[PDB]
Amino acid sequence: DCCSCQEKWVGYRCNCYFISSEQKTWNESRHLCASQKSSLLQLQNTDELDFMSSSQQFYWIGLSYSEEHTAWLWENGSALSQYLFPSFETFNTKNCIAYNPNGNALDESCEDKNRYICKQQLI
Amino acid sequence: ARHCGHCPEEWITYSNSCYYIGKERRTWEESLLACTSKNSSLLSIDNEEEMKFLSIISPSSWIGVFRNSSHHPWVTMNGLAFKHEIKAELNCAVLQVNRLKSAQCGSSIIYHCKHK
Repeated sequence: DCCSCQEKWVGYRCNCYFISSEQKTWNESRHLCASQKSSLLQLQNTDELDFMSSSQQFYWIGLSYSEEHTAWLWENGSALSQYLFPSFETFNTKNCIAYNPNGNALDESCEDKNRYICKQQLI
Repeated sequence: ARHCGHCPEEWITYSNSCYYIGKERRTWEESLLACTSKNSSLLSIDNEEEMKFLSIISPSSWIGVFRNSSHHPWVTMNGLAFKHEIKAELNCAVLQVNRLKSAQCGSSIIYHCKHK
């Protein structure tokens, strides 16, 4: 179909995005996206939010650390590529990740309030 | 590499309209002709709310609104009076972070395109 996406979500590359104006905790963001039947942004590569590359806003994305896998994972369970965020070595494992469509990721206290981006796949 | 059929391969849908967030700076007329070449129109603004949305996605853009001189009223490219207020020799309009600004038509500025 590819032309789903509520009213006022943005559709791009057969995905739907919701860019928040409201600032919420990482978990609150996680649940709001879940309430819209979507996930907190899983980034497959930086070109994915090309349309929004001028932004100088950080958004909570769907990446959190797994003690079990000794690695950072998306909410779906798939692994982070090493080349996606090169500083990932230095991310504090108790923190959540915020992301600027620039290309810059920052690890931050999950209880900080930030804007968030939800994403729906379509296949 | 699949996409919503209603819009082209590298554009975005939002509210029953396609958008091209351009990323190349151009003159006002150069932007207008640039969009028409791409089979659409320079950025038009419908609501104040569209404006706020567009301000998340890109800080500056020409919009299809202009004057012949310092005072005839602001006119759209649909041939209508532009009913939103816009802030020396500035005869073309630009949207810059949720505000409508007057700018010198020969300035190179980012432009977006939008579909009916």
